[PDB]
Amino acid sequence: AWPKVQPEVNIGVVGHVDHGKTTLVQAITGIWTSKHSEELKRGMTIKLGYAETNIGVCESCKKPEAYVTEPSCKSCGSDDEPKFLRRISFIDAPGHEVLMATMLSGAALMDGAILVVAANEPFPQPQTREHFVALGIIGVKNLIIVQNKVDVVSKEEALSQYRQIKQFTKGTWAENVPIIPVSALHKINIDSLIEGIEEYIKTPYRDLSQKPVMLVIRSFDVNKPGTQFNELKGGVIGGSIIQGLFKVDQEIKVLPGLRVEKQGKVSYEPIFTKISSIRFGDEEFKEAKPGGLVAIGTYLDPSLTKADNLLGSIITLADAEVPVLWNIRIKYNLLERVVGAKEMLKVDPIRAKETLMLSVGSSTTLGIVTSVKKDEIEVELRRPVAVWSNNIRTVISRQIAGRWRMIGWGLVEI
Ligand SMILES: Nc1nc2c(ncn2[C@@H]2O[C@H](COP(=O)(O)OP(=O)(O)CP(=O)(O)O)[C@@H](O)[C@H]2O)c(=O)[nH]1
Repeated sequence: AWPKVQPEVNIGVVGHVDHGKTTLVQAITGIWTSKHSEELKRGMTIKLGYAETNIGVCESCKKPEAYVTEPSCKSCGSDDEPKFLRRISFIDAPGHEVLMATMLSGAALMDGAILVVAANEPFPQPQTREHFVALGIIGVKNLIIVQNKVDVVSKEEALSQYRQIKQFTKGTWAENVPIIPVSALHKINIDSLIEGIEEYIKTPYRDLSQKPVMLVIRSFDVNKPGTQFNELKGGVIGGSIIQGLFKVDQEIKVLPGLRVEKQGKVSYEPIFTKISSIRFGDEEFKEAKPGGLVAIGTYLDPSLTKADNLLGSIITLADAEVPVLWNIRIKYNLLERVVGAKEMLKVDPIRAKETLMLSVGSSTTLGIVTSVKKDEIEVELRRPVAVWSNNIRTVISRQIAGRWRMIGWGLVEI
């Protein structure tokens, strides 16, 4: 007997156009976004790739083949049941991680990361090296480099890459980074991969009783044409619990909440409505919590949720220490080189009265720095961020040419 629990952790998977994308998660999980997702999504447009999978490790068997994903501990000559472990969730970027459409949404979700790089591809790959950059900028705790396409080339050439990876990871934040040989469209050493996922990207440490905070990443009016008024419920909220515990029947609010349309000015009056329900993937749960992705039932006017309206917001408890600021101050230390198309450019330090792009967890606001110092500056954002911890991390971007590109990171000071 294996218990049905909500995901408990969250791992993102990125890399160049190097294969397999969704295929690797699929090689670990099953059916999900973004073409179907059942029984979850009844249609959609673009967005990210989400899939959670059970993970159990079999005691009777031998490492690493002892690692399983379902209760069928067959391939070890024993009828014994595994020891139920974790409920890992996987999220990936179908083409929005970096360089295009920066939201940081899923980026704040990373309890770890998998940098996949095809072995048939010369390392380091252009786009992949900038992927490794964001992993240090957004500071994803615990990552692993998975050599894909290992089946394409000899182990010996599979080591010509190993060199280059170790060579690329000389004196960086990741020296003990794992490099896992794995196969794409085929299932080779995937279980060993699991092992590492169970060692390097370990089950996180959290505090059961802290400030419940969820981060709206999408919202939609679930009622489709033909739902009669007598029978319908307020649109749900996407997002993910980052701290604390949420329950049904529990009163919460979203910040900054609803914008105010009056006079010649504009503000934001936070929206107060309760949690109708919880539901992780297929099943409908009872007490939302960190790890994995969730969707919350509500009493809002669906007009408010429809079309990912609230996304980039933040769900917090009915009443709490929830500073919403039209001006922020962040310590920092930016980079010196910006990579991308063609070759890396020379990026100057933050300029005064300049408009930068600030991504705070689930949000991405453009603000103007109203005073610069060495380790710190103040930014006049156009949309009120909803700070909550002196430790929160913001990603700064500057529009060099057409759009914005990551240039540094810093903590919000309050
Ligand atoms: N977790 C959870 N999600 C719910 C619940 N009720 C409705 N939903 C959400 O409603 C969605 C149903 O999809 P759909 O009604 O077609 O809206 P949509 O995904 O925006 C599709 P379209 O873009 O065509 O309008 C699911 O993805 C699910 O997240 C619930 O009680 N719990």
